[PDB]
Amino acid sequence: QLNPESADLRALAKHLYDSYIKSFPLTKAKARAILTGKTTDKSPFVIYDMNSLMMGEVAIRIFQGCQFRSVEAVQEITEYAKSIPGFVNLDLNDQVTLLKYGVHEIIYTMLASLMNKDGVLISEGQGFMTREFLKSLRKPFGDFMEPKFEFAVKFNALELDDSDLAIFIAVIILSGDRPGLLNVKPIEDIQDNLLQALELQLKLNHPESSQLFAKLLQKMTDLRQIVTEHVQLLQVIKKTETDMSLHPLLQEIYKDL
Amino acid sequence: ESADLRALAKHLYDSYIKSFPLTKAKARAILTSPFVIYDMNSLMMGAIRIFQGCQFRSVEAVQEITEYAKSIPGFVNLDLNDQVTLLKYGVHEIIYTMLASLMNKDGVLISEGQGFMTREFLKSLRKPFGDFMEPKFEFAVKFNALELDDSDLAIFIAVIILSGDRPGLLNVKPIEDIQDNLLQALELQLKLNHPESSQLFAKLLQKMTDLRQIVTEHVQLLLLQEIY
Ligand SMILES: O=C1O[C@H](c2cccc(O)c2)C(c2ccc(Br)cc2)=C1O
Ligand SMILES: O=C1O[C@H](c2cccc(O)c2)C(c2ccc(Br)cc2)=C1O
Repeated sequence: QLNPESADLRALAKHLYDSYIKSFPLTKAKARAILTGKTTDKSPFVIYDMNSLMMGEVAIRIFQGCQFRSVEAVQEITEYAKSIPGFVNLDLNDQVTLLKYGVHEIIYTMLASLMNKDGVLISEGQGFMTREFLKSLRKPFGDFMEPKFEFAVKFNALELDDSDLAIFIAVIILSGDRPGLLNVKPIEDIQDNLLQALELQLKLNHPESSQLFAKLLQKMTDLRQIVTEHVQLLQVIKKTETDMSLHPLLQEIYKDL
Repeated sequence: ESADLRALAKHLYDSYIKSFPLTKAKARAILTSPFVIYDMNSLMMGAIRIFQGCQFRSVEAVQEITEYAKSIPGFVNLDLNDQVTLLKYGVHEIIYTMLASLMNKDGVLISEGQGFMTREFLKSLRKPFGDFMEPKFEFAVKFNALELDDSDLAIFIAVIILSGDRPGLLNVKPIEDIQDNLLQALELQLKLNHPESSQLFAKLLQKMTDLRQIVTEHVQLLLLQEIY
């Protein structure tokens, strides 16, 4: 049986899972059900070429649409972060820094829930845009999404569920090694609890899965490379597409990342 | 299983001690006596000439790490191409990991610890050289705060080598199988050696994220020429 210390972690796991469900309208559970045909009511329209894209309704237009759903996810992530115990008690400046650096890493984590090896759910699951079609977009927009797919397919082999992911994206937000943090110790103390709660969660939920905890934390290096690679591509786009406007919310996040 | 994990941890420590002349235990006592380089004048008595010497020492380290890799149980039984890929893509990560052992926030040991070059001097070198080592110092500061010792680093290092995500690997299965074993051994080791540092295993794994960022940044910024 468990002790009282484990007991507080289960309650923390429960609270975070609960807030996750309340902040993200499209869970992995819903996304996998749509992707695998648990559907007849949840079947998505598939976008795989020019006419199907138009029927669902070029490269810049898709990009602008990705950006603004991405801004929407910033709001959801920020809403979730407020529910992480201790986060809103932290110094305000550090709240911003943690969101600044953590938000994209979470966006790509959750994006993975929306993907299989052949495409990505869009518009809260009503559409599905193939990976082949995204890669066919004119340079360099065709290169935007492939590294997320390569990651998603490796990350999705961990077979995490929403109860696991809830704590994992909390651990991401609460990183003490973020640049420019005023007070690192309170951040680390919260992540230590989160790391304990994730570890027990993975042992109970995936008891046959050896060292899943460690393999999940190692995926954090993938996320950083995705973000670091996406920032580079964005810098190229701005220079060659001088007439393409980026969101100031995202502007402020990339600024000196 | 725990008996196995200790055997592996001891085996790796033994090998690490054999393979690496300047251990963390030694470097730290030295850092607390070496010839100090702080000045153009002081370097003389001790920018391109310094980068090349770092290149020399790194080639030296690549050989120590190679020898150490081959003591890792199962490593030599991997596909020969996979052994080459793992070392190729892993040595940069190991070198900066172990360079942290020779670093404090003020400088880095050099030449078996015979010398000490200061962070401030290295920062003063003309572009792009002055900005080569600053991100390694930032990294070593946060890494050394974990207070790992040589018995901890020997398993951590082996973990880095057995990374199943290096590009071009042919048989990823035994690599992840071995690393899984190493990860267990590291987790147990950090619990016994640091029973008071909560979640030190997790925090150490997270440091791989900074490590790889550092290596990529260093790559971008980057008969005699044949050797290097
Ligand atoms: O491949 C895509 O990446 C976009 C994306 C990236 C990151 C997060 C997200 O929610 C969507 C995205 C997307 C999502 C919705 C809309 Br409308 C347009 C593009 C893709 O099709
Ligand atoms: O033996 C070494 O040669 C390098 C070196 C140091 C000082 C002057 C020099 O010409 C070469 C050098 C070195 C240079 C940069 C960094 Br950083 C770490 C070591 C050694 O350890």
